[PDB]
Amino acid sequence: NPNYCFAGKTSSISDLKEVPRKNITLIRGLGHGEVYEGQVPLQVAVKTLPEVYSEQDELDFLMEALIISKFNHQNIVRCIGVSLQSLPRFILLELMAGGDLKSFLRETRPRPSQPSSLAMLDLLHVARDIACGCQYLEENHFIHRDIAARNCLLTCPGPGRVAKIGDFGMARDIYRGGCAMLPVKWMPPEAFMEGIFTSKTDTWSFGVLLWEIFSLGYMPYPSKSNQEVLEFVTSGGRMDPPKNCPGPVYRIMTQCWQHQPEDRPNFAIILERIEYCTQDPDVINTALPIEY
Ligand SMILES: C[C@@H](Oc1cc(-c2cnn(C3CCNCC3)c2)cnc1N)c1c(Cl)ccc(F)c1Cl
Repeated sequence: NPNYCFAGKTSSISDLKEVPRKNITLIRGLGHGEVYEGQVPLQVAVKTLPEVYSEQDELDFLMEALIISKFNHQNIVRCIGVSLQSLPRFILLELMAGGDLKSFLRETRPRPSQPSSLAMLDLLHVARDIACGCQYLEENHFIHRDIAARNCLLTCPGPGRVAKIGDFGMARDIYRGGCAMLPVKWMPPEAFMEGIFTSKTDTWSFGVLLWEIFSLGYMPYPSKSNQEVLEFVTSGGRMDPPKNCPGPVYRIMTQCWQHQPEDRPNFAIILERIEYCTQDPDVINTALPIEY
């Protein structure tokens, strides 16, 4: 079985915690590979590998398990273990009842009925949570390559929610796809032009995630296609502030999108700037838009 290296240690599939299949019960689908709520009782999310998939898909599936299993940080989803000795293969993950961040933002947008569903501080806390996860990845020399709202999860819907990075499929592929599937709208110029990835790649992507968060779940670069975005960004074009976005928050975005990677902040600096935003009453007392 293939090996994987993280921090100072090397690992293989034999190192994955095998959970006996008989101890695992599926409860319900969680919007689908497919994903289920399961019990081991320990409440888990079950990621399945379709049996009709290929040997390569098999290897990618296991590699993702290895990757997540080796992280240890509060803002990265935990891997409970795996069930690889029976078909279909399972990966067992921390159950994140709040679901993915993009869906959460879109479904929890403040309304005339629920105008106080979300406030600016909630959004800043989500941003801080994911930045803390990104800082951990940066300091351990791991490049995610696809930081985006769709790949972040929430522990729960309500106020105590914690956001975590949940999906590592892109980093898995590169570790061992088509052009139209590349997340170009989250990528800096040196990434989509030269295939160069560094931690400053993730900084750029985080800026786009910030826009996703403060837009309350809009697709980046409204009305633009991938190729149009490629030309737009290469020429110096950047997104406008989301509706009602505080200047200090938009400033973090535009720093994340500096053309030269050396001019973009690392995640320690991003975290400091997010923290300052949470301290500023003029920022956190800003009302979010209410869609009618
Ligand atoms: C693989 C899958 O895992 C989970 C999905 C979910 C999930 C998705 N949707 N929901 C809904 C369940 C019903 N209540 C609203 C959320 C829960 C929770 N925890 C997980 N570990 C997943 C998905 Cl489906 C999407 C993005 C991710 F980053 C990840 Cl890691």
